[PDB]
Amino acid sequence: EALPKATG
Amino acid sequence: ERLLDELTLEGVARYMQSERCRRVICLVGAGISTSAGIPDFNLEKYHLPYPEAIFEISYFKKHPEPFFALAKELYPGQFKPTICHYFMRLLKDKGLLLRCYTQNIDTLERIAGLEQEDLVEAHGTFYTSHCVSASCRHEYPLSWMKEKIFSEVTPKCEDCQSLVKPDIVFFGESLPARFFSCMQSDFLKVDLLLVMGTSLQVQPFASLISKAPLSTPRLLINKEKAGQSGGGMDFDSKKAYRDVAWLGECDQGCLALAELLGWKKELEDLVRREHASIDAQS
Ligand SMILES: *CCCn1cc(CCCCCCCCCCCC)nn1
Ligand SMILES: [Zn+2]
Repeated sequence: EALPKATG
Repeated sequence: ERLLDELTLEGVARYMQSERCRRVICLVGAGISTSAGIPDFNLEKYHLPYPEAIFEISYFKKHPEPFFALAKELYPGQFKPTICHYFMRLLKDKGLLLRCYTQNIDTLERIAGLEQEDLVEAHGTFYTSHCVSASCRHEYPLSWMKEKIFSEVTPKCEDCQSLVKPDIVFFGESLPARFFSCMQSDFLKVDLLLVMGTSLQVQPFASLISKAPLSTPRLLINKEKAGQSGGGMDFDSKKAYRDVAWLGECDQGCLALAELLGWKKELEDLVRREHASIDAQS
């Protein structure tokens, strides 16, 4: 898991 | 649960001049920099699998050179902040700004006078860059990166020769930890949201509008209505009570709001002095 990612 | 007296710009101004409005948060996007010549996104010259690959971390990891070439091509001849940036600067100067959350990487907030404590650069910035090697992580300022970009030299670390990347969040990258640290405290205390120049289509930034308390007024200054669904924006229903939409250029809306607050002359002098000071030192 990772921190929330930049998504369009 | 209704703090605005009317769902107009004048109601927002009168609320800003009331005892309830002590902490204001700005959420800004590409629309506040378009009048400065910075594009709100050719590319054939870069031979990409798809046009969006230039903005994704996967392709940059594969081939970083097209990004730096495009950075030179789109590099603005001047970094002149807009009326909106200096309106936020006035908010800072008068003690009303709690935080500015920005989607932009153009550093115009910092050039306008906002400092690190005032800013959450949710998508990173060009203002600093770092060597990509985890055992080095050497930091370089904007002048170094600009000189490397314009000489068309791929930026390499002066200590270990590894690639040096601007501190920006590509699509597919995790947002910086400061975003998630600030959002926990800021959006429990916020009295007003000023959403300027964004259509709220990039996540998780957009979801920020639903973190505010349900009584917190939210003013949208944008060329189009956005955020309508969930704690979404409600400008036009019969149950509307706190959301105001001002449709047009962001500079114009900020000018009107500043005039309603009595700040017209000060904002004028600030913008003219700073634009002339940037034209001089150019
Ligand atoms: C979820 C992340 C959303 N996001 C990513 C970005 C930046 C993507 C790369 C932009 C490249 C800009 C090149 C330089 C232009 C001129 C300024 C120096 N934004 N939002
Ligand atoms: Zn290094």
